Amino acid sequence: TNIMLRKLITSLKKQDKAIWVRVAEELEAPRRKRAYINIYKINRYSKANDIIVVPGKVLGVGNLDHPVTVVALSFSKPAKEKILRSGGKVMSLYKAIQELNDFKGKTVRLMK
Amino acid sequence: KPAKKNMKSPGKAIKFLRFDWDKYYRIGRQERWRKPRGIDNAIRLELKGYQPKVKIGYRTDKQIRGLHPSGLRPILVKSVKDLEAFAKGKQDVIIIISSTIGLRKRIELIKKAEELGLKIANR
Amino acid sequence: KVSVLDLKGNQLEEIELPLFFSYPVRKDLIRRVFLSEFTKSLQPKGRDPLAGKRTSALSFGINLGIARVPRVKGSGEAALAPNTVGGRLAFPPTTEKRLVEEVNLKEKKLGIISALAATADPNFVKARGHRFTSNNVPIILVDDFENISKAKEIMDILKSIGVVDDIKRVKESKGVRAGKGKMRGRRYQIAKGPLIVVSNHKSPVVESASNIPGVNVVSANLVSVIHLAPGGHPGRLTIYTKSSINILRQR
Amino acid sequence: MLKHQKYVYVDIGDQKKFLKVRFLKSRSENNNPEAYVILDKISIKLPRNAKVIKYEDLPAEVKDKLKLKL
Amino acid sequence: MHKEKWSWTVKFGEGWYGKHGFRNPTSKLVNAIGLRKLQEYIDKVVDLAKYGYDKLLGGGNLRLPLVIKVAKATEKAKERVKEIGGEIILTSSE
Amino acid sequence: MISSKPSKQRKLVYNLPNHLRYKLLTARLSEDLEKQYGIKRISIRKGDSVKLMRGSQVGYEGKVVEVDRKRGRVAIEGLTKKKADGTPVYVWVHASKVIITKLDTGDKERMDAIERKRKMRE
RNA sequence: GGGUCUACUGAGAUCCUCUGGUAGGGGGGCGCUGUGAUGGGGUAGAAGGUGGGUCGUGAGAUCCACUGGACCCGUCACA
RNA sequence: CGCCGAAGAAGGGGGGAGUGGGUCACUCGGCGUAAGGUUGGGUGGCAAAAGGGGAACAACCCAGACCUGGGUUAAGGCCCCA
RNA sequence: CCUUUCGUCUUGAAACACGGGCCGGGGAGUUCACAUCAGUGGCGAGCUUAAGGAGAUUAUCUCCGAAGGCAUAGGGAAACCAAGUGCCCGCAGCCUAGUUUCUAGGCGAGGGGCAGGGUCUGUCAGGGCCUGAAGCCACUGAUGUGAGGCUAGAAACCGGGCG
RNA sequence: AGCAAACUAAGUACCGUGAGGGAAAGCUGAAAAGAACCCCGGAAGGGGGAGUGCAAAGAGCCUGAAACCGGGUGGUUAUAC
RNA sequence: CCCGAACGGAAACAUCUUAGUAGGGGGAGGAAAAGAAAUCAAUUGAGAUCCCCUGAGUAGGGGCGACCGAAAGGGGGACAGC
RNA sequence: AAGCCUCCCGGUGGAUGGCUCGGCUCGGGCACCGAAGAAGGGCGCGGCAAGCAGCGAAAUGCUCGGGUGAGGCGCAAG
Repeated sequence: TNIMLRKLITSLKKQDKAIWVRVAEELEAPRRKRAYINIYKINRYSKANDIIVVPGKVLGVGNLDHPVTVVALSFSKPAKEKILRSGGKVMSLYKAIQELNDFKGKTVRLMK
Repeated sequence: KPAKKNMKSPGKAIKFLRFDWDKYYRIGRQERWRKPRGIDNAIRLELKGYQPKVKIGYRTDKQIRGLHPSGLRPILVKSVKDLEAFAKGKQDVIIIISSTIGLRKRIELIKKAEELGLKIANR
Repeated sequence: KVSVLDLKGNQLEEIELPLFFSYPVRKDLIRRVFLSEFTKSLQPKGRDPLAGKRTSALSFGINLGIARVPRVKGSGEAALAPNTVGGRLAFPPTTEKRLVEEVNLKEKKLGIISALAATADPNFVKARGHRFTSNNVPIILVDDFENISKAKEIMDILKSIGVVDDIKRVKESKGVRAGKGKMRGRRYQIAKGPLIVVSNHKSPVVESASNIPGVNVVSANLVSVIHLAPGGHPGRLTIYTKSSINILRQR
Repeated sequence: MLKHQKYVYVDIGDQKKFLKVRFLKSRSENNNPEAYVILDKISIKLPRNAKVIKYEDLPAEVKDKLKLKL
Repeated sequence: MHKEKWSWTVKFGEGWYGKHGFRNPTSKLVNAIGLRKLQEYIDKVVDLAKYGYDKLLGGGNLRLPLVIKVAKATEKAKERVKEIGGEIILTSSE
Repeated sequence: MISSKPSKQRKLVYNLPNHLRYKLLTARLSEDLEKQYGIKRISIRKGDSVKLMRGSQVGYEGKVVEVDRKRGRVAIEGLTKKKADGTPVYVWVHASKVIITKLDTGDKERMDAIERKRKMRE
């Protein structure tokens, strides 16, 4: 219902890389079942400097082993602080389009 | 342009008045249409020759759907300011000067159109 | 990045505003707030609970026939029925009905920023159609503004940075609004006008401008959507002062 | 609406067509042209409470713009 | 409703009729706390009395061996606390 | 603090108690009047004369001869509309569209009311 | 209904296909009265009524002559 | 074998219902001789199914009406009504 | 040229059933609260402030106020006990070379199946329940329940008065 | 509709032996300027003519729909729905 | 402050509930009532009463049927005690 | 000859539309009268006076101060 939220959907489907399009229907899914992630899970299924895309929101429960950079559309202000002190990086979907490493990175997995 | 009239004249529209408007005056002056939600009613049963129940299939063609009868596009005006936002130009639309605008405002208002080459019906 | 303006109309400083002003203009939440607080001021209306009920009316029973229908009549005349004359309403409104639309404090707060930021985009301010000759919007006045009492000098300031047009645009009070409200107090309708937010209240200018149509003075630590988005079309022209901004930046 | 006499209808040939314009009770003159603004509204029947004027009653200066429509 | 809605009894209404035992009115209140949650006070010697927790539940798994004195706990927690290096003080008071 | 509902307000002017009727009589003086009197507006009294600014008979000067205190309008001589019979009836013109031209200094009780309005000395 | 483009958030192009209808469910649209606004506007030449053109499948919209003699709509959102 | 299927999806969960008086035709029963009776099995309408024929017609046959127009056909019919 | 009269009740019954002189005006699924869902948004291991106070151009507004409630562990009556991991198939996406055009193979979130664990009970198998880390709040909406409860419709009974 | 109540009196007229029940009904324009005056009738804010006034829908007074009925316009009938 | 109802609900109804309300009688004032613990609760604590929000449909009652239904504590208001 | 239908015109009714010194809700103020005769009724009272309202045989208002300041003699023009 956010004008931005709809607007990006217009652009996410535009990009051809198979990962982005999958985001839309997870996004277009009902709000009440919208994607969401708690931290403790991602730390348990990741390697060093992994890039993972979160189709939803990230919740701050759990501890982090190794700095990893994540890409999502929504964060918990506490959760981010857990991320930075762990040495990772945050990255919005909207800002993530302009990266050719985002185009041609390696070791990316998608969770929820 | 030549394909403007060649469906309305043969596809003669139907007044679509209320079911059983003819018998009782308490309907005729209502002069509109309703969907009969009955059981023993007729047109809901689609019996022959009873000004058949309205349905979506009798549309007008989308190329002219809602075109002005002169072929242009009908868009209204209410004051002097609305004129400047005329779309594209005088070539595809016609203007209906307000049904309620005053003449002491009309006299200047009307002059603004023909100087811009617009077409005015309610002159 | 915005310029700074004086009591005369010459640019003399330049700062980038606190990161609030860049926020997305999230229309939807604004209305869901602009409505929410507006619910508060609905003094609960309600029809009288005992309207028309002051009767002993009754049906004449059945088999009378002369009593055509089980309509209820009082010893000769019919009343009390929902469908007929004068009796109590079908479902009369009462003050017991809910009025307010509650919003969480946080939910209200984060929304409020949007309108504040809405005052930044020159696109949105004209989207509400406010007319203004200032090249830069919004506009910041050096904080000596707070020291004017005489009302007339206010005008030249709105003349200085060139805002007189929206002053006149409000001056086109749309005669008389249609409907009964003309006899229920709301006899007119007026286009909203420029908004001034000042750092502290009780300054001389707080009350000094309540004559110019469309304008209001409201303290920064107080102002919300009910002043920035009159009508849920946020982008209404606004004015601020340097000292006020710092009072904002603290969130 | 005609009863205000803020309009005047024109008699031409007294035939079955009539012309109407807005008269100006001001301007104080019989030869004043500006008290008369020509329109283009030919009317089939003479209205009930209408006020009638004869074509020859018009100032000669204004006959020019009118006789052509006759 | 034995008569016609008695079907609701056998599927959705078990125990809808009659009583089932008594209750103890003096069952001591227990402030049970999860070890998993404990990696915070609340975001070195640590005791749950100041946080009012009585029995140290098994919870998840700790990260650092600390000083733990509480009222009570479970057995599995105790060895886990000893495993990491922490210890369990089963003091009956603060 | 007084209300602003239209209904109540109209009640006062349709129910004006007697000792407040000057309210719907006071009209604007002329500059020459205030020049030697130092006062803008004042209630009308008989024996005076006035000038008019609005209406089909704008620009008249007459004499204050008739008045309607309870509802608030006056009349002046030399200005009538003949009835069917031929007798004159007084044209009724409201103070709202008039300017006074002169007053009567023969009362000593209307005079002090003039004085108390902070007009300068005499 | 399902498989491409533009737009401070609805508008276009193309392809396939589907086309009786109560109980019932669901999608979308016009009208009435008030509130906020509203590039906005309209008014002694409104409103309304009568009759009649024109638009729209319709729901209705909208217009012209007259009558009237003082206040009334468009858009969005809300009740 | 054949058909539907990732354009349009086996299983699982969830919101909201109305529906518990049927009738008739054909066909195989029972009861009763019987019945446009009742009571069973299967199919079909109808109910909620227009359009053509049977003279008119809920159920008999043909045949499932997005609309306009053209053409060919079905059940039936082809002396006149027509 | 073709054409049983409206609505409803009704297997059909509508046409020998009912209610239907005409016109105009009025006139019937609303309110609250709870429960539960959907949609929508804010925040998130929290959520949430009520009641309430202070300041304010004064019922709008801003700040304050967790009071509390729900979730955050379940079992059993209790005494009490009290977990959150380990295997496998496998979607989207990714990587690999061929892209021969790709279930070719890995990685595999989610998910599914076997597990395991906590608990009471059974003397073991078992048996019941819980456990694979996300809810709360707000608006609108719908339905159930209780309140007159879509609208209208009874003989009834009772209290107190008046004949 | 709004409490029954906005009006010349509203719990008033009234229905009831009684406790009681319980009505209907707003708008002349700004100024009555209320049609002087002349003809008909006896009269009627009645007719006609004149006049006031922006306008008279001028007392029954804002605007003025239908059911209705009358005059007229346009078609149209006694071998037939 | 005394006296004291049926209607319905339980799909019947008699216990129960509807309910100390409808209503009767007495008596005041502008507010009334009440007001200084033979109070609580429970590790030796608080400190009149009243109302507001919670506690809480919890406790507890009843053909265990519809249903009824606290207190303590906490949070607010003014907090006066002779 | 009836008419029939439609329409123009007129009257018969007054919905629509408009206007409102009325009520309705809210909040906030204020919040006992009575044997010195209550509240509640019944009567009278003006030049020509019926109802209301006001008034009490001292009956459309009596006295005294205070304000007010040129008309007043209510609803309601003779």
